Amino acid sequence: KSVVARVAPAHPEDVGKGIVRMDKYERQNLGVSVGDYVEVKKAKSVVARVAPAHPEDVGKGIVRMDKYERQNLGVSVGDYVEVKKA
Repeated sequence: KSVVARVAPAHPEDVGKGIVRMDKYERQNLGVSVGDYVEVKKAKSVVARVAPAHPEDVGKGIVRMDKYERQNLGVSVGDYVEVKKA
């Protein structure tokens, strides 16, 4: 129902869009498709739209997150977050 993913920084092309990138292993465990929304949780929660993973990241258990969402949650690159379907 909820997975743990490692925070990685969004690529520059994704700036300001409010998306997170996760591969098919994490998406299947969550039961979400590309285009659906997830709640990303540390000590509080944010909502973000699911986009596909970069090929290089596949299998690494990463969620790519833009700085707006990272700063809101107070998470550093390399920290872990909980993800669940919204």
